[PDB]
Amino acid sequence: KTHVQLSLPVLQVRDVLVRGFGDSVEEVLSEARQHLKDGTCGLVEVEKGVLPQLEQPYVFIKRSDAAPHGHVMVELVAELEGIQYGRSGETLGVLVPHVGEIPVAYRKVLLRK
Repeated sequence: KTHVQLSLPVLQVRDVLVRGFGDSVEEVLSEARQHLKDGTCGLVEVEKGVLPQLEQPYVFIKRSDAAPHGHVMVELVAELEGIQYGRSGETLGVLVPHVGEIPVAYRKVLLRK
């Protein structure tokens, strides 16, 4: 399928044990896609002071359309030293590995895969 319905656990930034997916734009987009497919991806909601607590390159989920079965359509945009790789809508949050942190909520997304 071109799109996959996912429910992403929303994590508090101070709980996150693994604070990024890797060391290049291409690696983090790769790893984020694999974790999204394997159900091992968390979402951190971006506010003042969140991003400096996480590791670059960042992977964002961004709204790609203006929501089938409650799932907001999103795509992946990566960021390194203030340059973004991809073009999309508003940020729903930053993706991180999920290694068993307790979530505060779930964000239903339809991921363009």
